[PDB]
Amino acid sequence: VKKEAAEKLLEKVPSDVLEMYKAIGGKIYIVDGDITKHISLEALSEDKKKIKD
Amino acid sequence: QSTQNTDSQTRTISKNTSTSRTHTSEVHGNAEVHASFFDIGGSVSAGFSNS
Repeated sequence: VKKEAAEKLLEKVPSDVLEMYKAIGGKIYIVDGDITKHISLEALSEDKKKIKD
Repeated sequence: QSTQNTDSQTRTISKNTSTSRTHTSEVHGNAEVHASFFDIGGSVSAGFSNS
């Protein structure tokens, strides 16, 4: 009789395609602190306000 | 929201090689009954094949 030999049908593995999608990449955006300056006097005042006759 | 479009062209050049070694044994049997007008025979055979 003649031997099969068996060279196989399956080629490589999914693992390369699996690794392709497995890509995670970079996520999220900068927020919160930004720059922050601010300056004006809407908080408190100062002006002569007494009483007399 | 964001949309992403992606194109990918992959060229995979692959090599393979192989050997194989087969060792085959075989044990054959046979019996035979022949009959004629006046001649009747019988035969027994056995075979031993390596490969």
